[PDB]
Amino acid sequence: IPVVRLKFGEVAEATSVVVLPVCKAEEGEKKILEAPMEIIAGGDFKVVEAEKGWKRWVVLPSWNPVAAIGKGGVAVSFRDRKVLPWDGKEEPLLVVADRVRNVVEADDGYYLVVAENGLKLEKGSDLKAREVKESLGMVVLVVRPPRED
Amino acid sequence: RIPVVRLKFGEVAEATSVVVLPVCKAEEGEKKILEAPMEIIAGGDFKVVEAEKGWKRWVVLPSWNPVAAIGKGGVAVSFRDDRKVLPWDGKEEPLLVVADRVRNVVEADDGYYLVVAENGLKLEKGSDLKAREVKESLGMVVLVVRPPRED
Repeated sequence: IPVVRLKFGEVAEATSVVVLPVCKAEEGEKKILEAPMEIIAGGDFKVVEAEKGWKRWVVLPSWNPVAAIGKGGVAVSFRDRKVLPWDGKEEPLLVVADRVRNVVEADDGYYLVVAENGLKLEKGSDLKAREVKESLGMVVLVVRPPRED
Repeated sequence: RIPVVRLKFGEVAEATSVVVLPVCKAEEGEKKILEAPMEIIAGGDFKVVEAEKGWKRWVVLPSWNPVAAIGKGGVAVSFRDDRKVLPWDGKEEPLLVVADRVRNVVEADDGYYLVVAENGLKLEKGSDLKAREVKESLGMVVLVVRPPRED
């Protein structure tokens, strides 16, 4: 379950890049259910065509787990909420999920579900004990902000 | 003056910086171009595009100088392949024209601009548009993208 840093052009096995619709985690499950499901690149310039309009979009490198999704991919934004105001703030995060694989099946796996306010990730095994069989989608990759020195 | 670039196969996957633009098919006329989102500047740590109205058709280009410079108002307009008179010479290439909708007011004499055509849309020269007293256009042409060929 890869936690990678945003850098472009260094997945030297990739011919393309990947375009995803984005949701705010704070905005809840409706938006995630509504984001376009099919994003189809075609033509000489790989013009991408969703089947439905959407306002938020993101480009990511064709990382192995990102490119495997195809149908149902979405990117979800998480922001931070520290007790001590002088503590180093935890980086914002971009969680890539697979809505087609919404079915809880891997005990190791991690799934996106509704939180008291917003969304949260939860381990497969924890969801089974909680009697949940349907999540909003399998977490396939996490993106941390670009970094250097 | 106007940069005309050929995209190489694999060039956007090899780029270290990238821009997303909303696409309009030229044949679909000006209603579509006016509808395209304007606020397409990529923000946050992840360069998430957060537009003002939803849009289904997008394209990723390497962040070339003139494309990055546009900011708000950028759009890429597809022109499909026209049939040549002699069919065995193949189709004439598809084309992406990248326009600056913020700079629609006709100002450059050697600049080029997107105006309404009978068949869809045309590029017209700034000097020419000034002579006909056309003050506004659909957008200043900033860049032309030729598709990747074999040879």
